[PDB]
Amino acid sequence: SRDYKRKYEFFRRKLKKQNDIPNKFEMKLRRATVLEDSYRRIMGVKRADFLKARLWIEFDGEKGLDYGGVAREWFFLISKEMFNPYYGLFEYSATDNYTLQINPNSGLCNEDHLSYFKFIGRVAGMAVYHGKLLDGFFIRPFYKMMLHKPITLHDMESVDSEYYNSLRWILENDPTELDLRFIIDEELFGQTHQHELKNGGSEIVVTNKNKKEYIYLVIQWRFVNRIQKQMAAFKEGFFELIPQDLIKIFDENELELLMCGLGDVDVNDWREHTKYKNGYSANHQVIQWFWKAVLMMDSEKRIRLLQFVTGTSRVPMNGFAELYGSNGPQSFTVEQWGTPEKLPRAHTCFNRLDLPPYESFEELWDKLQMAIENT
Ligand SMILES: CNCCCN1c2ccccc2CCc2ccc(Cl)cc21
Repeated sequence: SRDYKRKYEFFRRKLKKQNDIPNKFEMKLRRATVLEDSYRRIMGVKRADFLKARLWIEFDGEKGLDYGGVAREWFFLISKEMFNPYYGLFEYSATDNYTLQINPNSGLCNEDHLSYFKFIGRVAGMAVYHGKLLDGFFIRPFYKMMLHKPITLHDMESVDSEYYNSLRWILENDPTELDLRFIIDEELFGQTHQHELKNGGSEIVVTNKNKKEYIYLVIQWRFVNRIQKQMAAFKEGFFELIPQDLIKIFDENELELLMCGLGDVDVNDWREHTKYKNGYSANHQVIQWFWKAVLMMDSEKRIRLLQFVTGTSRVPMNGFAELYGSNGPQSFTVEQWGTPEKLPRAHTCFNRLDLPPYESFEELWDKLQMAIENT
């Protein structure tokens, strides 16, 4: 079979170029109104295929800028807007998570929400098509729905561990005596909302004969049932740019990396293939604090730290042992530089972090985090 890199090459090979299209897609936008201007342009095109031409984007009448750079900025800005839970289309999957899911009540907020989701799908599609990234991390069932993969009990673990553990107990033990019914109780606005999982659900006892169905219905309720039209609209837009059959060569981890550049960073592998300069070593107090910091950063923050030091967010295949710098093989590097007063600096050409010898973990935490959020 093919690993991720070979799959991606294969994928691009099949993604043929449109010839029956204008040679560029022109889009003039104002920053104060990027979302509305982008929506009007991208949903107004005569043919979705027009969006496959070279992006020719202009902000606030600013002429004389590299159209390649402007596009990348646009994908960033439009992501921030589209995925902002304030608009009510997406929401965080849990109070303690940073991953996004489709808001079941998206329609209450926005009568025209299906066209907004189709638009979001078109833009996601445009990112994949033009080799750019969306800035946003979705829950794993989002990616699976895109790929028409079944949502499973396991998917519930990454999103809600308490719930996952309860359904798993149900799967492994006879639940009959608990006298559970085919209903779901959701806590909202200081009240309990009960929903029947099937007709007459309240009077149907969960047992070993029907618990596989119970679990299926609970999972569909949590991730699918209430957001079918929304996701259908997103997929419609997405598939106007990327043939659905082509996207199927990827699994859900590969797809997420493809679209959003996010994934789980093996800090162990990162750690073992780091080099040290000018006094630093694996056992050095400051270094011990560095790895302590990295270990307690979110996957998002780990990625962005990697981005800061290397210049890119991509984690090399076969791990950090094969990381490249600017002039050949160059391991991730931490060098002692500067006094504790200044922030850490990055030499991207050498994948090198210049790290002052801070005198406290919390100071290191503060200084390192400050440096990253500028990138
Ligand atoms: C009240 N409805 C809000 C609609 C959200 N929306 C916005 C946001 C700001 C300004 C205009 C609009 C309408 C167009 C639009 C288009 C796409 C998306 Cl994703 C959200 C929105």
